[PDB]
Amino acid sequence: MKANEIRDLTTAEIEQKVKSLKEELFNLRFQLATGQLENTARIREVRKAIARMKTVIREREIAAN
Amino acid sequence: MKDPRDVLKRPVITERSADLMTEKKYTFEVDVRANKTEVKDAVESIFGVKVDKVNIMNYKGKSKRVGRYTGMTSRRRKAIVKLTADSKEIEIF
Amino acid sequence: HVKKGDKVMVISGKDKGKQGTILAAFPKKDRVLVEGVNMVKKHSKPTQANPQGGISNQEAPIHVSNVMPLDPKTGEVTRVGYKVEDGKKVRVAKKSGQVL
RNA sequence: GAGCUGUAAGCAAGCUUUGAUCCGGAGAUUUCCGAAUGGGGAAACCCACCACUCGUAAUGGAGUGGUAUCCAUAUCUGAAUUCAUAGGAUAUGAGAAGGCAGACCCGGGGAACUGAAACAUCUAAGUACCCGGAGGAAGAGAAAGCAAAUGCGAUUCCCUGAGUAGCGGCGAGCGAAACGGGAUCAGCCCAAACCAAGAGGCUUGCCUCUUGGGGUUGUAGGACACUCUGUACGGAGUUACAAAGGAACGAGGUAGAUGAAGAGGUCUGGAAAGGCCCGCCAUAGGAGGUAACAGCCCUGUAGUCAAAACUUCGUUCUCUCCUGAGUGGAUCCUGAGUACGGCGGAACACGUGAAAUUCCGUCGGAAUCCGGGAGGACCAUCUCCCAAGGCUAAAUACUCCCUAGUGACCGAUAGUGAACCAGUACCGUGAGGGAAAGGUGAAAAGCACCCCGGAAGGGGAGUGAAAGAGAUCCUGAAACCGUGUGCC
RNA sequence: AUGAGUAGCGAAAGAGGGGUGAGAAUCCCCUCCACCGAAUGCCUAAGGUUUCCUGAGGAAGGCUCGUCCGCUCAGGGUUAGUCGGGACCUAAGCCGAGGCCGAAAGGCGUAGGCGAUGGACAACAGGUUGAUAUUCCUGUACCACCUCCUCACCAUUUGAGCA
Repeated sequence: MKANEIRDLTTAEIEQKVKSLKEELFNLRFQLATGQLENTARIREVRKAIARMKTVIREREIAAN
Repeated sequence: MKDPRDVLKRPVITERSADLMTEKKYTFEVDVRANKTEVKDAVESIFGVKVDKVNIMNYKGKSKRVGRYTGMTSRRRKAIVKLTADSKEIEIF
Repeated sequence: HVKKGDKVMVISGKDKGKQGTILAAFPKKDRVLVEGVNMVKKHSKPTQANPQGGISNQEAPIHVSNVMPLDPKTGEVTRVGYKVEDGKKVRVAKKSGQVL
């Protein structure tokens, strides 16, 4: 998904992207705490996706100078 | 930086928690370095309700003895928020 | 030198002569699980199932050096050798000119 | 190139041939403490100021950057006082003080026990230890030398000289050097001193300012002065001798690829790698596994090959850098702290003495080449050599590491204190001291079911080659504790 | 191993009836009886660190027993503008920019700081859970700061504020 990450422009790669993933992780952890989640690999894959987005943004910023 | 969803971690569900929840009070676990004001704003932003007061407290770690080894569990910080009478109720499932 | 889903022939042990297919592989310990070989009578744990259950007949792993494959052409035991690079490295038989 | 989500064996939930997991090169993120550096502090924590930014009107609320002391560089500002102190603001210094490898080397302080059959002089010993500097090695270097003829030619290290010459309550003891044989190689070089030009200070004058130029200088002959020489072609190959850089080839290091030949028959066994009867491979009988002892079963070995990317050497090209010889009449000869006088030290193998030689404090204190030093007090002849300014690779020392190996070395009271969650458990206020503890089976195939019992534990039945193999589960001795019985 | 089934079992009043349980001199309930009361009462330092509350347990620890426990295994429990400390002050002492001494390492010390055992400083009654309460709940209060939008008297050296 890294290529698709590059294709998006910078604001789109943070605004309404690293925010929806954050809120989804929040809801997922709430459901797990309550006691009804079933599928549990979602947490790990969401966290990995967030890290990917942050790293590509930082790479762009570093290359900009 | 300091997104509001970073302050709240997970709800607390015991008999005491439900007893308090009967009276428009809700119990959370929050980050160990966050003061009451960020908790208040975070609850206001995430759910969209009205907050009246917040009370906070600190907990220590516990010693366990699994096997022949010994260790300790991590510290905790707990918050109790009280909504106003007009505000709606937070849908804690 | 052999993987899952291959016809092999056991050449040593109490089951020499028998042959079958591979059902699982354990590259970590060099053990393989050939079908119909090395049967065991496992005394199942107290209930923990719809019936009680105390007598089963399943397979047990065999060391990988005790099996080795069959030649497609002649049809017997044959040593293995790589490097045909027909667009990709591919296993070949030595006592023949064939593949896999 | 087929399974995978660490020990870790449960258990759900998932991913991968659109190639995972995994191995190597380069990148990104990196909470708080710690030299710790915004201020403070009982290491792991509290409290700020200035710029922006989020949020309401502010606060404390929140986020991102900056703010230590000292040293060098410029600036403007200058007390008492018409100047210099002192004060600000700059870019600093990728400060470096901080750490370590319990090793190796330079320098400054510097013991005692012990020996001498007691003990001062001696020895232990410039050792142990403390402090300050470093570097991958440091230190030492191009004769004011050895020495005694035929003389050799910077330093360092090994063999021999030799337990010799010498010191010494002449005791105990300490203890050289040169000559000769080797390892590496460097006649390695640089400095404004006499002079010149110019400038620019500068009262005429000066005296620094930059340039040439000069010292591979002693047989005292060089240099300043005085007749030639070709300045491109040699040296750096940047390792002393000025110093910055590029571009191509080759060999390595960090990951890998390929790789010959028996299921031979037969016997015993739970299981053949073993016995007997037969064959093959070899630049490959080095190793480790597999249900017993394998060159032909597996991972491999001998040989051949390999790299996007970082790195280590070598060669070449580019590329920078300007000279060496004949002649005598004044001047420089680079170097004024030498060498004394006590007085102490101080090192010399040498203990102040017959004593040369080297350094450190304190008083006086040179001449100039028709000069000066040395040849173990001085004393005249002869023979060697020119101090008071710098730089220099190689041959040597030592392992915290990394890679590959090897032992007429150990085999669990041995070998590291530690083969096991060891500097742990325990002991101490603290510096500090410091253990015990390996083995089921080839494979859990780790005892369904029945009976006694609250359970623990047994008796059957089953798995296994073995259950006397059943969880500190290979073999299992002695002390020690019991039951039965032949003779007293 | 012997000594040896020997010495000891660490100041104190219990008795009966029920209960539970495989099992009770030792555990729960009841009734009588006994002991302390300028404490053996309550609240709370230093120090300890989960020992606190509820449900299970019967290997080891309790100088006996044990169905019990400050023991073992799982879950829970500690709420502050006013209470104690920090965004306040200093004592003895300690550290110390420049500075003065000293083979080095270091010793002392000015400006300035740190440091309570002291000085300043706004909240009281009642109720409640198996485990917290001047903190939670109900009543009545006080203190410092701001004007988001206000309101009424009252505005520039005709001085409000100022140490």
